[PDB]
Amino acid sequence: KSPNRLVVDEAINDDNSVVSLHPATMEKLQLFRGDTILIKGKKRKDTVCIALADETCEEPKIRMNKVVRSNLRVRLGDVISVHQCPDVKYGKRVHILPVDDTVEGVT
Amino acid sequence: GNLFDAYLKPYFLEAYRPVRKGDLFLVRGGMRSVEFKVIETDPAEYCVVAPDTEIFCEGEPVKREDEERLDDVGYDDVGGVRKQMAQIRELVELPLRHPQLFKSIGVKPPKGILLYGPPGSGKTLIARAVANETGA
Ligand SMILES: Nc1ncnc2c1ncn2[C@@H]1O[C@H](COP(=O)(O)OP(=O)(O)O)[C@@H](O)[C@H]1O
Repeated sequence: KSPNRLVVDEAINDDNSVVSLHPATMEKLQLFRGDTILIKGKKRKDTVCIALADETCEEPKIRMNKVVRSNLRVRLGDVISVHQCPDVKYGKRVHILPVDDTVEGVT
Repeated sequence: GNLFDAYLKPYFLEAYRPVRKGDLFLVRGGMRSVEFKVIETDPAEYCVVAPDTEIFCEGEPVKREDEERLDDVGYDDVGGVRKQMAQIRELVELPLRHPQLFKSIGVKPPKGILLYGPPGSGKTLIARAVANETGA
């Protein structure tokens, strides 16, 4: 069990791009506060998040919210891998579209 | 009988009531209500009734069109329930007068209303008045 392998946990803050870790957890992987961290999930899915240091959390556990877990196709208490990648750069154009199942009645 | 002197003479007495061709009005008397439909008038479509104005009334009664009855229950046919009438109106104005809005906002409107009281207090009357006056 490599140190970059953790167990997901429910977060107190409901931000969709914030992941809370204990400082001791980040020290083992050279992770710093406010950096950009990649997380691999199941069924070939992965996500990108930012990190915040919370002392209430414990080393084996990593805190996320419901949307990130749904993107990663994982459930609470499952095991995920956390990596770091500095290639995440500022983008010029991002194309986003809404879902038909939720935008009914609003134009 | 002579419906003229029975109903129309007091109705147009001293009142310069505007009259449009094709409309209907209600006259209350003789322990009943009578609907009169205007057929024709000299000044094109609209006119003002005057003491010198001739009032023709000879002819068979007309047949009712798709227009609704004017003797049906309304908000003026219910009395003594002003607070409850206001509550019901504010509860049913949004789902009925503006229905499609609830497809947009996504908030669930009220569905079930229970009226209770002594028998003969007018629950069915209130229900019919609310249904009729909102076009439901
Ligand atoms: N508040 C009211 N104002 C006017 N008429 C009323 C009122 N309450 C009852 N009535 C009269 O009572 C009659 C029958 O009452 P109904 O509404 O059938 O009783 P219930 O409410 O027990 O069903 C109606 O024709 C109506 O004219």
